[PDB]
Amino acid sequence: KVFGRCELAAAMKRHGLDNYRGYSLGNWVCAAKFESNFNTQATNRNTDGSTDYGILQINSRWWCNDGRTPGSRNLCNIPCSALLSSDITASVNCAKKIVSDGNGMNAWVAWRNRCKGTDVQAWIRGCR
Ligand SMILES: [Cl-]
Repeated sequence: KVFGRCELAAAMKRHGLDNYRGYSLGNWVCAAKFESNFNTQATNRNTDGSTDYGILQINSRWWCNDGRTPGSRNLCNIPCSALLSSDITASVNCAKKIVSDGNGMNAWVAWRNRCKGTDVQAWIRGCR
């Protein structure tokens, strides 16, 4: 599923991300835009052999099991395919664990380079 901007903002809010660990909703929408273009089915391979999955591009090195990342962990205790569902619950729950791990949203390189320090509220402006 390819979300619309305001549609995703609403789903993220219902699932508890607005000001989760101090990050307003616009931060999460901006992050999803540049990680996945709002597409739940986005995948991208990393040079180390891991893969990033879903609307927030969660990495199989640490967070989910895809059966093809040797020496990896599965800290969210899910198959990586669950992060590709049209239902974003698994992605959101795993993202909350990531953002609580000490580096905040700097765990997402696209957030650090394209969202951090910008007017991220613009990503939710106009939304009901
Ligand atoms: Cl933080």
